[PDB]
Amino acid sequence: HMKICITVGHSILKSGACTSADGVVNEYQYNKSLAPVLADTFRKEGHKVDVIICPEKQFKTKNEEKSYKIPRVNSGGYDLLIELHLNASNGQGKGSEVLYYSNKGLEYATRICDKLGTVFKNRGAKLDKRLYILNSSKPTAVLIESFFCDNKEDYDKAKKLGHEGIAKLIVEGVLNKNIN
Ligand SMILES: [Zn+2]
Repeated sequence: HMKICITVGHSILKSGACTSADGVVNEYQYNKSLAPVLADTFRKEGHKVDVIICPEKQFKTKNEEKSYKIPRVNSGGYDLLIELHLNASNGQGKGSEVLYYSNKGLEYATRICDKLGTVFKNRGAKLDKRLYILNSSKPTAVLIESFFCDNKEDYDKAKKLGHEGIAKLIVEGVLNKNIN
């Protein structure tokens, strides 16, 4: 029914430096693992999905993440873009949060937040027009901050749910239905 693009946030630079947040779990690595599970969960409901992950040990700087992602996002004729992130603060911040650009994006964001909110703290959908992944993407886009990578309790919940458990909540939210 929908053609969906899933980008994984951040990358591993040529230096070996990872550009993501890092805490009790590495953000990039977690989302590299989640992305294909999320895609398959969408696919089970009949949607088509492309997963976009930056090449590893190719980029000189983080600036190449935009240059890599944007043309591919914009050449695929997608109905929806989702970029997967994990949040971070000082260890005390926790919960789920979805960033959006438009009123259409807000609809998706709120439902995703409510679904994740069944397990994590619902921090709410938040408008951010400054992010390139949102302001330079043709399709409606949302940036999902599923939980905090520097909060033990959040990550313990995630490992309890599993990738499939997190995926199901995101998919139910985006699709506005119950999968069970
Ligand atoms: Zn991130």
